[PDB]
Amino acid sequence: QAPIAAYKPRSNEILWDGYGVPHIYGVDAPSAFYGYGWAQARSHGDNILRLYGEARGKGAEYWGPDYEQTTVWLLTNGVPERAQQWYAQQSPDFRANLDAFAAGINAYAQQNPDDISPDVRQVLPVSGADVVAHAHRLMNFLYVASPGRTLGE
Amino acid sequence: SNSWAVAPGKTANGNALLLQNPHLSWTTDYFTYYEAHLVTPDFEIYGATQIGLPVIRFAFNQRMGITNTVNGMVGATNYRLTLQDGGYLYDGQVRPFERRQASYRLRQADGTTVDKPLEIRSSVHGPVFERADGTAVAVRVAGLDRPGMLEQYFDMITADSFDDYEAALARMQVPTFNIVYADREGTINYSFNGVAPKRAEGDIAFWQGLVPGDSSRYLWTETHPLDDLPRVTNPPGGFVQNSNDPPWTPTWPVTYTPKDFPSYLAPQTPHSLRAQQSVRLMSENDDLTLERFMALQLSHRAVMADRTLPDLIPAALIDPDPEVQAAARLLAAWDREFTSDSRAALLFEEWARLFAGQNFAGQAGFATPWSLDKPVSTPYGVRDPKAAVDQLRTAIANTKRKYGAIDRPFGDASRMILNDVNVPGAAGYGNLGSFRVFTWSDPDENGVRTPVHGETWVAMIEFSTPVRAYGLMSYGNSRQPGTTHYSDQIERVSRADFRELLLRREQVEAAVQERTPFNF
Repeated sequence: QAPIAAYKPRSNEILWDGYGVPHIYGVDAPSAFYGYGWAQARSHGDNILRLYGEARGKGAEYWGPDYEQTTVWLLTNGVPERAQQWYAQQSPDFRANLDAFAAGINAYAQQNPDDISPDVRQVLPVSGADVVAHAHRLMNFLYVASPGRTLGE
Repeated sequence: SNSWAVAPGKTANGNALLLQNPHLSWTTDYFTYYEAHLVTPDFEIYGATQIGLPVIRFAFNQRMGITNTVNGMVGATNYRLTLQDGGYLYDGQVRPFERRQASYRLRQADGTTVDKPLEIRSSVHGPVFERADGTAVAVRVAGLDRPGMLEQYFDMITADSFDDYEAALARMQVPTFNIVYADREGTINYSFNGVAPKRAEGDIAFWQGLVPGDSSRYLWTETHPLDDLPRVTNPPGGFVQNSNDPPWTPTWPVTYTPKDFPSYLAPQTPHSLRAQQSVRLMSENDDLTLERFMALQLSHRAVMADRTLPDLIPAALIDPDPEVQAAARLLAAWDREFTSDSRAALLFEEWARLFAGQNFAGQAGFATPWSLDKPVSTPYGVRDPKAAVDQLRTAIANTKRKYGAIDRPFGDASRMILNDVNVPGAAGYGNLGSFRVFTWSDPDENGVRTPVHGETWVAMIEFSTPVRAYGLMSYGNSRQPGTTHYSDQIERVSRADFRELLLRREQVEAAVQERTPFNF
């Protein structure tokens, strides 16, 4: 016996729960990834923008000394530049879901500049590459190759 | 940190079950989970993922779902370089480094930035860092040429069948993690996933330290394909599991052994008492229902009290110190569950800290050592009881200091507090045996402590038709200043009252509050 009928969204919308959970319906993939991007900016906007800032290797420049070691760590392993490559290397279908996700974070900021923190506004126009870069940092240089490990510290 | 998948055959209703139970810091930001549901004409996924990720890592839908646990896949190696004459000795001679001149700006404090020169040196192995003590370490990280991580998880969690799922898994774009899987079709699977350098020699502990960087003898260049890695599918046992333990007891009638793989893939160390409980909770139970499955996940047993109080207690009763004697009677009377009302638990954690190290891992102390032949019952007994009792003595002082008494109710010192919600805690350290984990912090000066790490996203799914799933997020679905969705679920977690997870339009159409139309 086959699973239950898949729902076919007829318009794009996010229906939020009583616990702050978003049900993102999109008439197509890219739309869903944008609604998703909007959702996250709405619920964790400040830290996501801070994280992306660090993944561009711009931590020391946007926020200073306390962020310098992650910066030196990320430039030395060339994470920001490799993230630019991984982004160019994505397949087109997926590069578009990624750009859609970045566009949603951005749309949320522009439409809700207040519901968003001062120190991270400078990050704001974010890009599919920023998305790829944070994931790359998280996966390879947090999980797999952590700085405490090769640095000993 | 905990993952379970059970096959129809081991269930009452005949539908596979999944447990998504990652354990991570409750505060570090990149580790924060967020739950969402994305629906499109061609796919649907529900689940949690770390903020900033465009794709859900812990997901499920009407057809399938997956979960992850840290396996610690050694995907990078750190080489100790032999510096000499401005280069590094390598094989026979001195090779000059590749030097790139980079630079970054530094925020000043007065709002200005200043340029900071940064010189990146690379040996043939990879970039070079000078540790504080002067060791020059070159890091070689595997998988840097795997651009498709996010799409891999994406094509994985939206797979139309196991066969399609494993093809995606097979691209080796996701560098670490144990990944557990389950189907409304009934297949369940456990994969020790990751990108691992093929190597000719070396125990895993060898590869985790500073490998010598003076020889091309240790410069790997290739990595293993998915089918070279430990994997289990629909085992005779009817379930798979992983609670961070090495991959040697992923199911009980085991399906392979450490001899079957390169020794650098995973360690061969003792399994957590939490890992041991994981195997027992699964193997010992049959005809599981979503409900019993969910009851089993709440397990909070002080497995280590079961391995030691038998020898410990009589030894302590013959101690001259009346208070040690009274400590042992409080311990002897304990049902050994880290429950909120328990008056012996704190006292015991404090003894275990000394007997088994500050992280409770630590096998010296046990009388009979751990063994893969009795994987779920061997670290056992107390070696030197007199020693252990002097430890109980010290521990009484500690407990008194830290909590003001040796018999304070576990749940009055252990608290879950978000914003203005302050509810009693239960369950505890994984290494003591508690399956549901809350790595309590050190106490403040009132003896109150909160969880530093542990349960975050917890979901259990029955792949019936339609799917039925329940879950909870410890720290709610947002930490943005001012949301009513940060301290939102904690008191629910304290009572283990899970919310039904809603995937059907009708259920969504009905729970709507807050609502946003968009067009992109």
